[PDB]
Amino acid sequence: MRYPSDIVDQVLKAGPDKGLLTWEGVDAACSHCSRPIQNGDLYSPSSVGAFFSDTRDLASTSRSICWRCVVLRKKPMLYGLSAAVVTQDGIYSISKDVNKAWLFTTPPPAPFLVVHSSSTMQHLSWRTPVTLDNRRIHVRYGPNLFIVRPEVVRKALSIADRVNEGQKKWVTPVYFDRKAAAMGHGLITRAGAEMLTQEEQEFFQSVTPGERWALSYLMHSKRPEPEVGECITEKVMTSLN
RNA sequence: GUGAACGGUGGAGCAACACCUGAAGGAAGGCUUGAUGAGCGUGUUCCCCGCAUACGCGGGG
Ligand SMILES: [Zn+2]
Repeated sequence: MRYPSDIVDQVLKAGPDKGLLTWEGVDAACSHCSRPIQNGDLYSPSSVGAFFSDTRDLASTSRSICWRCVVLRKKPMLYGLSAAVVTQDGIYSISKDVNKAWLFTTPPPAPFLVVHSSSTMQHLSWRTPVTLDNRRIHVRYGPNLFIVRPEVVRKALSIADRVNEGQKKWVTPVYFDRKAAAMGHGLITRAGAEMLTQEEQEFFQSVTPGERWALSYLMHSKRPEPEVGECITEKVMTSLN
């Protein structure tokens, strides 16, 4: 519940691969997940391929992967956590917009860990911190480390439901990009320029990029009700074995 | 040791093909280069204006 690699044996039960070396000597942190490798725990020397391009998100330059993050670099872990929230009892999916509606509005009370892929297969699990508090959520989205406050998401959603109550067409006040890629991601629309007051506009610039990315999955004409995502920890474990 | 440090928006692509500014329409009706200025009458002291300042000068008809 402290390091992102803890879910290897806390969220989902797993063990070392038994071809891993035993650490002898002084303390050194794992290159992935920033977990200190003590004396006696199993570790692997660093054998990343040339296709690994996340050297900028490595926690340390010790060139040693802890066994939990050896499990975390496995391909079934890589496509199993392409969109997943890992609570203290299981791994659930956030692929649907109703699942992100559940995650960023009334979050689960566990100290979870949120990963989401901005591409096909990405190293997501180890390079994000564990969110200890529901109010402050660390979301990994591709090369982006995002922080989402569900209270600010609730305030923006209440603002949007106020300015779009009674109207026939649900027009968004501020445009949000799902990929977080367009220039106008966070830019105020003309309808939102005419239908929001000044302090609401400064609020919509003042939100964090993670809240913008979350609102991108929950600001559209059909509004997703918070529905808990389907539990996928059985699918990941079966794939892992 | 600025959640830092590192990171090319890139490569290629014909605005081009054909198209009559053209048809019709009177610069005319009337008007002396001919004159005009070229030569033809008065016969002796009479008014008025200035410079002067009256010794005289210029001058109107
Ligand atoms: Zn690790």
